[PDB]
Amino acid sequence: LATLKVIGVGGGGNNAVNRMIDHGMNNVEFIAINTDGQALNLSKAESKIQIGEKLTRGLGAGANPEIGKKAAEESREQIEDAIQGADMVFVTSGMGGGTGTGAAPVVAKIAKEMGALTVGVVTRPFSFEGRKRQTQAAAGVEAMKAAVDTLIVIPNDRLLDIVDKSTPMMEAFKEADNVLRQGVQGISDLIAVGAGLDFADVKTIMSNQGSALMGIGVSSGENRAVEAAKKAISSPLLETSIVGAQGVLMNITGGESLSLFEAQEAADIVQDAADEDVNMIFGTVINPELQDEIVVTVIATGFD
Ligand SMILES: Nc1nc2c(ncn2[C@@H]2O[C@H](COP(=O)(O)OP(=O)(O)O)[C@@H](O)[C@H]2O)c(=O)[nH]1
Repeated sequence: LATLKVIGVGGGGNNAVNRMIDHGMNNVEFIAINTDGQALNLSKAESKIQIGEKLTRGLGAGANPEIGKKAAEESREQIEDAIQGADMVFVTSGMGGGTGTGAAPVVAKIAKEMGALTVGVVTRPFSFEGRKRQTQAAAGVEAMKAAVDTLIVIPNDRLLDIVDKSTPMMEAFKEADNVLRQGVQGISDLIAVGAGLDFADVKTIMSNQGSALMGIGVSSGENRAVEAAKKAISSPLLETSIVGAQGVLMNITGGESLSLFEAQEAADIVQDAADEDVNMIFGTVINPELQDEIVVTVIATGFD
């Protein structure tokens, strides 16, 4: 086994967790974290932790990371016992808020302290949200880098091209929750069901690496594997030059038709796009609910 815990920190972070529940992830345990008592109620997670009750009285962090920072420090023990037993902890949050920007780095440090492989999956706010949010988020990012083994950062502006253009600003973060689900699912599924690798290989590629890029490719057809890999390494989601990688993790999820030769033909594509001296590790995830559709996920770490 491997105990995989996903911890949502903040408003958007918890919205992502709900989205993961409704999507039907099962290899993972979900924790909700917020200084907002009301929004925490709306968490579909099995475990909810109110933080900083004596400091904020359950009313939200008012968009100041500093408040979120001590709120988590004040409730360290409750965080500590939630993270308990986890071989690996995902911290997912939106950067630029209060509870998220401030507390998530704390949640990450505690988890990494306890000896869990700690991966952060976060977003940069939209550009239109303003300079304050931007700066607050940049500080939020950097804080996380020092608190996690591996940080995945997804700018919301990079999703703006795949937003409908017929979308209210209320629904504007439904693509962020989606990618956050994919970010977590792509890795977690590799550990649980994946063949061809195992948890110890993932710890090697991911411990103390720093920033990581993620790319996803979906395809079906005669040479579906190659096309799916080709989409993943040319995905919009990353600043494209994965070539800087000193580590690559690959998830090829498919149906029962998915063969080894197909996997390899897709693994070769990714390897040719990265440094020749890259430590590549990849695995096969079987989802029988798929017939011909294949999903390739690459996480490039170790840079730089
Ligand atoms: N994934 C996701 N991100 C969000 C959502 N709402 C807001 N965000 C992003 O997260 C940032 C604010 O985080 P939020 O959770 O709302 O604030 P906090 O609870 O005080 O930490 C904003 O700048 C948004 O870019 C959401 O529902 N889902």
